[PDB]
Amino acid sequence: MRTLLDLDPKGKRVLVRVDYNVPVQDGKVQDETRILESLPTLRHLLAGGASLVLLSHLGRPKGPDPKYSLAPVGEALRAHLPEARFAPFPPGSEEARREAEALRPGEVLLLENVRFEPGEEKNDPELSARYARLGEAFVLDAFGSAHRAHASVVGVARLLPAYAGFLMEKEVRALSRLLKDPERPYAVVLGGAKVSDKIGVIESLLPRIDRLLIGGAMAFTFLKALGGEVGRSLVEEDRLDLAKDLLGRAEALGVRVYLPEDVVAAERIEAGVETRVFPARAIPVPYMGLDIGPKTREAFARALEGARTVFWNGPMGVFEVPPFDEGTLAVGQAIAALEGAFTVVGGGDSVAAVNRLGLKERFGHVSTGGGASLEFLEKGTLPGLEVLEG
Ligand code: NA
Repeated sequence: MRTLLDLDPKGKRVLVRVDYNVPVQDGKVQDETRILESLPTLRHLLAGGASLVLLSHLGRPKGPDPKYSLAPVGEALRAHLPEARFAPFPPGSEEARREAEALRPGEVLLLENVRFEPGEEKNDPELSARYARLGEAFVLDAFGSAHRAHASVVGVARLLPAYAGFLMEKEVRALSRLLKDPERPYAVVLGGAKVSDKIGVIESLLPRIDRLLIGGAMAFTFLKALGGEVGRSLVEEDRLDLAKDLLGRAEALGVRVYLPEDVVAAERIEAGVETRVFPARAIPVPYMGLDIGPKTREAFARALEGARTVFWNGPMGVFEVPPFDEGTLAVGQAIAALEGAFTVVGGGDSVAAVNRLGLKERFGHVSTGGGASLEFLEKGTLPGLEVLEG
């Protein structure tokens, strides 16, 4: 993969696809972490004598939705880079082109949300050709956008010499340690409500790991297939055979699997609702398992002892509804407490859990909040990565 130093930025206007998809409220960025993380790439290019045009998505609006304008992000960026300016013009527009052509060495221009362009998500080749007028070289520094063939990710990269920025490279390398020669014992903790959403990553990682811990509602599909009585717990009836086959593959590959022993159940998903603890294989109707129980949390933590690599993605229960978030928080706490293990966390709820444990710095790598990381682990590559090779 072509990396940042392969580009000679001197006297060139460089187009950079960054990830500034940050939380915004009342016209103010609520967390500028993503903006800060993009700085090394920008500083390198500016020190190299280039001018910069920045492109980013914000939310997933289908067109020019003012709620998702990058204006607030431009303000936050300028506070760190005084030479940066924001222009409220879609990147495929003639106004954007003129603004970009007027830039001088050292200047930085952030254009409007790429999602405002109708051809962006369609990877419109003509739109990509217009993006190609914005710079002489292209730097992709947004791993979280690399899983989709979009005009500002793949399309323009095919018209300009393309390179991976510092951040993009860092993310790819971290996840690559979960695919190539990972340190063993290697344990994987997967959660989520449906096994169907984990089939790809499970089949991809099974031949590479030693232990697989399964939590979340998807565990009930496995448990029912194995003969357990899960009461009114969520189950994908059309995936019962598949669940059993995945366990069969684990047995064939020498991967030890762990499933819940007990669960915290309730008659309905309600915050603070009264609960009952039942064996995961004996949940009486009308109860439904909503989180892994205390014995399961303990067992899952013990299963990680000795691991040198741990990858975790997914909630252990109904994370957004207390007290059914305890299992997820407990797994995060257990992983943070490990010694001698490279730990990687991905997934919406699990990353959210890590962010409120007050132990985030304890993890080896917390992947980009999105689906790109999981797709990369399943396929071994991404569209945005392929345009940086060759
Ligand atoms: Na794979």
